[PDB]
Amino acid sequence: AEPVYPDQLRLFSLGQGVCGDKYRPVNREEAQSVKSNIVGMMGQWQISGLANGWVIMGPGYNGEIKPGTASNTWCYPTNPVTGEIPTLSALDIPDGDEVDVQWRLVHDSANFIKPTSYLAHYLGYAWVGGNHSQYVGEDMDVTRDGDGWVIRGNNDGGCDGYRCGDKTAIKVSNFAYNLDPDSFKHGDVTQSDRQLVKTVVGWAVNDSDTPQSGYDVTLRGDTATNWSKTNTYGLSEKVTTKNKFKWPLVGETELSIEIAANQSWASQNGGSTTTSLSQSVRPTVPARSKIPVKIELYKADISYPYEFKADVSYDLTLSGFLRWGGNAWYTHPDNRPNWNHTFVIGPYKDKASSIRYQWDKRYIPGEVKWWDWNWTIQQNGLSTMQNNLARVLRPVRAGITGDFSAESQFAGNIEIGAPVPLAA
Amino acid sequence: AEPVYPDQLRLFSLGQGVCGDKYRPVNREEAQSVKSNIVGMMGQWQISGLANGWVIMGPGYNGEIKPGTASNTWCYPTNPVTGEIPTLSALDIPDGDEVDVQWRLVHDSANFIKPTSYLAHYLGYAWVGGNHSQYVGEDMDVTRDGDGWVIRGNNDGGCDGYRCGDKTAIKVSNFAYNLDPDSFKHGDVTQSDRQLVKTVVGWAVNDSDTPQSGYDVTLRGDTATNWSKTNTYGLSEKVTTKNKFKWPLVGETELSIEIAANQSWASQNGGSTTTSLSQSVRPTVPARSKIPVKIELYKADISYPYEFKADVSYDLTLSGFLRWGGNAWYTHPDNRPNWNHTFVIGPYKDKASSIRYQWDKRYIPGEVKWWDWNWTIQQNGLSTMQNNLARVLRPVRAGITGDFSAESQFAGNIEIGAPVPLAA
Repeated sequence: AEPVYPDQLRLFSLGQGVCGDKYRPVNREEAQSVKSNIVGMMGQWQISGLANGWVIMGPGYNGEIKPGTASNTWCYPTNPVTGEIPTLSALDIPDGDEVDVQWRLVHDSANFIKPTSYLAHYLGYAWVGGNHSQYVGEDMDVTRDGDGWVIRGNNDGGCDGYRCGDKTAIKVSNFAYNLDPDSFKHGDVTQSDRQLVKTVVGWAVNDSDTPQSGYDVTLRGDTATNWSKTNTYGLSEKVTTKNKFKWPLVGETELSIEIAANQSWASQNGGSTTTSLSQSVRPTVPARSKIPVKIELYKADISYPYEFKADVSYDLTLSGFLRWGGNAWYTHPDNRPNWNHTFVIGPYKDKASSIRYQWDKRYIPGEVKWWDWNWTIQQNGLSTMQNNLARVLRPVRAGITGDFSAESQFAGNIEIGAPVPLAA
Repeated sequence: AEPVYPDQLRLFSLGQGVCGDKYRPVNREEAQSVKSNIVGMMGQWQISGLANGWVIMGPGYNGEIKPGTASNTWCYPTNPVTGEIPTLSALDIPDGDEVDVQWRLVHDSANFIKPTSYLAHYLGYAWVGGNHSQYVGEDMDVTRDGDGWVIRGNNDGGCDGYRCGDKTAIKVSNFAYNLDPDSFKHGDVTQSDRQLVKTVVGWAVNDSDTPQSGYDVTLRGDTATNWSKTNTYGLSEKVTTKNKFKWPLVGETELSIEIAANQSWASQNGGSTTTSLSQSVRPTVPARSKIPVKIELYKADISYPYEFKADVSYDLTLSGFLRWGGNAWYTHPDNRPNWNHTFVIGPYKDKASSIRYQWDKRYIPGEVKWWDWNWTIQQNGLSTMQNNLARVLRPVRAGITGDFSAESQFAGNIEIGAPVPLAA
């Protein structure tokens, strides 16, 4: 009923359905689901015990599952562990030009070069390392090629081994920069002093013999409030947001500012919104007198530095010849073929370029069309591959900074002046 | 980890990783990043010491970096200095016709001719100077050619040297004029006297036996306020602003005036906006009497001279033959080829025509596709090139003046007249 991950299966040679601690016999359906793996994990004429009086036979028997019994039995953890790839803390790159950010990314040995090199090594790529070292991911030269980057083992000096000198190459390209609204941060908030926006004056004249309250001067209508933004390092020209979001509330003044999706961050450097504030003055004027009235509207400015984080995605191409001894390609070629494969480090786009999709669906033999990650787990272990892929898929975020300003706080002043006799 | 600028590296011949004051040994990764420069800065079979027990070998060894040790060692400042091109104070040209502004720009020897001449000289152009002087950028003739300008060393009289008479030419063209809203300035502000815009009168008649307050006369609706602008010298026909901006607040009266981007400044010489002011009169009329009521609306005019600054950008083409001894083109040709290259003095447009981009990315050998600025630094020094490029890239701003007027201040008057008996 539940999915079965082949890496957790193990054969106990103890007797009829014995298994070990926290290990239970495997049933017929789970067997059939992972028959390819299980039969590849046993001898040609070997016969092993399943649950419910069933047995699975070796490749010589064509992997038949038949009712029977045997002295050994395949077993599965009663408390299986999830093999999901851990998500690590994001790697933060300081804001800068696009090329500078890429340069800082690809020259980080611990976080980029070594993880990708070890991934290529695990997948079966040959000569992932330079001649001046015997360890994977060492003595690697980084070069700028076109709009992308190439990391390749140094080939200077001599080398020993078959086709040594055909070093594996790791190519980075197709950089894209999203934007995370939730990553917003701001510096010191500066609020300017009240500034007089406009003023309207008037006179209320009463030449009658009784006081009059029948006056009304009203100032209303939409008042446009403008907001402005600046960009610092020029990477913003490539930054986009997949979903429209509102500018975050800073202080206690909400600005109805919308950032459009699928548009350059550097193109949206200003705008205006509407606020409706109305004021009115209705004086009571004594007989034979005039009263002056005034309505004033003031604005104020709020400004602060801003910093967002742009998620960085790219395309990682591994190019080189797969090792004869063992590689992770599902056909397991043994002719040392030249091979190129592109992964998309970032959001899912397709199954072939998605490490996470292939890793998660490794319990479905029919979905294994590119890489056999179960083979990698068997060769190197579950934890090792988990950590390596977590480092490879570690989120990378580039700073996006600037300055922001907006006319937000609005104030009013309504004045009824002293009466003046009409004799004037 | 951090970028390494080759101009700051220096070889100490002292012993095993000695270096000098505030100078540390260079590691393997930084070496590999700037290997081309470092290996070009050493002898064919020379061997120099890196950090962590590594050594870098000369061109004869093909620039190999291998674990080892040597009696000398490359070293890098522990407190590196930024080689960024300084930004100087803007050069202000008085407002005038386009041709006059260009004429004043290109005839400024100290600010335009000599800097560009020295830039061409540093890049390796030959004969940047006239025959009547032995110094660069002297005895240079300026001529109007089509819609652009040409500065070339005077070729009158005799000359000594190979291909003397093939003087280098500096061509200016492609002038563009932006506009900086923040550069706004205004002269003396003139406010006119209140002028009666409109008047509505009425009668409130009460033929009953009790006082009546049930009257209301209301004057409201949008009131169009017009603004006008004049242009003085005719350069405004070419002036445009990349971003829409609001007319600055002058005095304490905000005018909702928007200047459209990508449109001629001289085409936007007026407009109108809407302000909503409403007045009402609700008299209390005594029995058997009539009262006259009046509502008046007045406007006023605010006018002042205005001055903005238009940032001037242009295309600077250097044409001439590169010196055999040494030039800054990345291929370092030695056949004295005729060569033409255009820089864009102003906003970035492309890598090839951007001095700032090439200068900043000089630590990436793969981005060095046009000019080798590290070669210029080695030949002439960092400070010299910094100052020369700052003068070349010095911002230039042309005046844009005129007169501005707008109907801004609005006033009202509400009058309730004296009662008149109905016997009349």
